[PDB]
Amino acid sequence: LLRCRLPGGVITTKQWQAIDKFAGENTIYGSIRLTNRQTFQFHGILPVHQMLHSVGLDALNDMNRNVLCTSNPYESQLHAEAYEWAKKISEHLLPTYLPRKFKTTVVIPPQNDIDLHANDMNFVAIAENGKLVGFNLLVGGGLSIEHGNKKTYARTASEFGYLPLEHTLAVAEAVVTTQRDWGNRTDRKNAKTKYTLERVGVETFKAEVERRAGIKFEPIRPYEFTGRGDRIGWVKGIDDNWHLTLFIENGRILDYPARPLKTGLLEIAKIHKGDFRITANQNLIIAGVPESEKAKIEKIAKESGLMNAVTPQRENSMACVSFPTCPLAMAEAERFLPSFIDNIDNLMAKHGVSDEHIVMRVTGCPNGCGRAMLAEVGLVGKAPGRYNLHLGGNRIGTRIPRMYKENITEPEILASLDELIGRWAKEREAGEGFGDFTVRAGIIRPVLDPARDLWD
Ligand code: SRM
Ligand code: SF4
Ligand SMILES: [K+]
Repeated sequence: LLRCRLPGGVITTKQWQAIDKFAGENTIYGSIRLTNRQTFQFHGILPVHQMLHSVGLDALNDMNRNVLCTSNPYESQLHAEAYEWAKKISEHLLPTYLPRKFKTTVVIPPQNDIDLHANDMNFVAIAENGKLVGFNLLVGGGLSIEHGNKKTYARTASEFGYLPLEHTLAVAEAVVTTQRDWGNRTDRKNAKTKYTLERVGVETFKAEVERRAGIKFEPIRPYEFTGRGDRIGWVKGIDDNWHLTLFIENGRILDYPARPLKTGLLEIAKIHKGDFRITANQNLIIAGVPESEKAKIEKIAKESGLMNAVTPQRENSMACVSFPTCPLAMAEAERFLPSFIDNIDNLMAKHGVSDEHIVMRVTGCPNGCGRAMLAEVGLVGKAPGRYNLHLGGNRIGTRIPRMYKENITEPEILASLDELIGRWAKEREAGEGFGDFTVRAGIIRPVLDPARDLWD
């Protein structure tokens, strides 16, 4: 169980070659697993740190987790600055004992690929003339719950206000320390920032942060999100550069018969001029490809099976690791997803909505690593082959889905979705997402204030 610290998911080809060798020669599984926090994991290590240190990498007493940063912004020029900040915040937070783990992100609107609402502290980038001027601060998200425990809940992050770029580190430090001091001491299931906020009140927490940071928050600056998915395929970057995002099912990199994904990426790493970017959706970006090099890269990716076409549905689906390695797993997630989506693909076709997508996620237990508590349709593992079915989130990930059915099997889940997708296909307004539709049509009540109305 080794996971590397890699702010913003940026990894060089020199580092990639080193981790590729290790994975193949020194682990039981022989795979590289991309995580939804923009980093990677080895499974079944039979020296790991010596290998990491040799290529300038380190593995994380420390309660901090990998700092995320939007991987492929529409305004491509903004990535460099945003990434510099994610790296500075990461280094700033490097070892104070936090009550529970603390998660941070740097977001570039209109993309919410990093799923800000699942994190403790989020810096939403505000730019003026292609340059960052400051950040809107949102605090308090977290998705972990305990089955049947109405004292636990998934919570979205709350807006605090805007801060100029110069106050970033002082503000980051103030949020961390306030949480460290005010976090619950008796209980660990109630130590997370989301619980502290609900206990003391957002304004109380905000006031202490301003006091500690020595600033006063300005009113929030306008921002909107349009989606959370990756931009699969080729997109034009800045200058004569291009970015190729490869869809990797479950982020599982291994050589399969007829699809040598691992060898393919190694061959690309050997000729690639730039670096790679691991996304929050468990995919990989071959970044900074000069136009002249496009054909060489695509040839390898094509031959290796890395560019095999899948439906928009599959591109917007996700699952956590779960079995066989997770010791806390209740139901299959990663190993269940491929065939489950084969079934969903058929239902979408049956109803004439094959070009559409529903943000669908499977998490193996309520800890919520697969981020099902921010999905339009979320499945939460309860027992072998059984899940709680949640409905009602939205495409952008700003609403928690309420439990619709409890402890049901795949056939029961499919039967319910066949009916609902059928209704959505016929009764939806123009451009209306599935989650919003279930709420509008009265199929499920929305969750308007999680700490108080998540549980029926
Ligand atoms: C690999 C990954 C899932 C994936 O398929 O991508 C994952 C895998 C594990 N997570 Fe996580 N978590 C992953 C993202 C998250 C997320 C989502 C996110 O951060 O974007 C969450 C939900 C958001 C949240 O924290 O509220 C999440 C909430 C947890 C929790 C519940 C924490 C809590 O506040 O209660 C645990 C259990 C714990 O810490 O006690 C945990 C525990 C674990 C462990 C380490 C199990 C353990 O403690 O022994 C899992 C290892 C499985 C394995 O064999 O590899 N993981 N986990 C993600 C690794 C990210 C990373 O590089 O750090
Ligand atoms: S949600 Fe549960 S089963 Fe899935 S990786 Fe996290 S801890 Fe393991
Ligand atoms: K993926």
